[PDB]
Amino acid sequence: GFQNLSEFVTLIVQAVTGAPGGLTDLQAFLTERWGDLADAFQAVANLIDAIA
Amino acid sequence: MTMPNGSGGLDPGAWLSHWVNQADLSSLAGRTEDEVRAYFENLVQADSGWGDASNTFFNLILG
Repeated sequence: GFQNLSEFVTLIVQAVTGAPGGLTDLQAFLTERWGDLADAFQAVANLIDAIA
Repeated sequence: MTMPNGSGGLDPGAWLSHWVNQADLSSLAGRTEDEVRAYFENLVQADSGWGDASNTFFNLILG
């Protein structure tokens, strides 16, 4: 149903992340959320260390 | 069948105007398969509709 690969890329970006954009925008959002996820996991590790 | 004017009686836009001999008869022996093939391959490569279709396919449709 896609007119072209550009529109299809935009649809993929919109499906994976709320913000529409290009492949670079997809990568940037995924990198930012990966950093946040790593920070949260390190926070869990810090909770374990603190309760220790 | 005579042209009272000079070389201006010929039509430069004719289909075979490039192959009309005036005094360069040494070029007749150069009309072999390879040279004609290269000339026409160059023309087909320079064809405009196919080039526009290529642009549309590879840039628009394929991103």
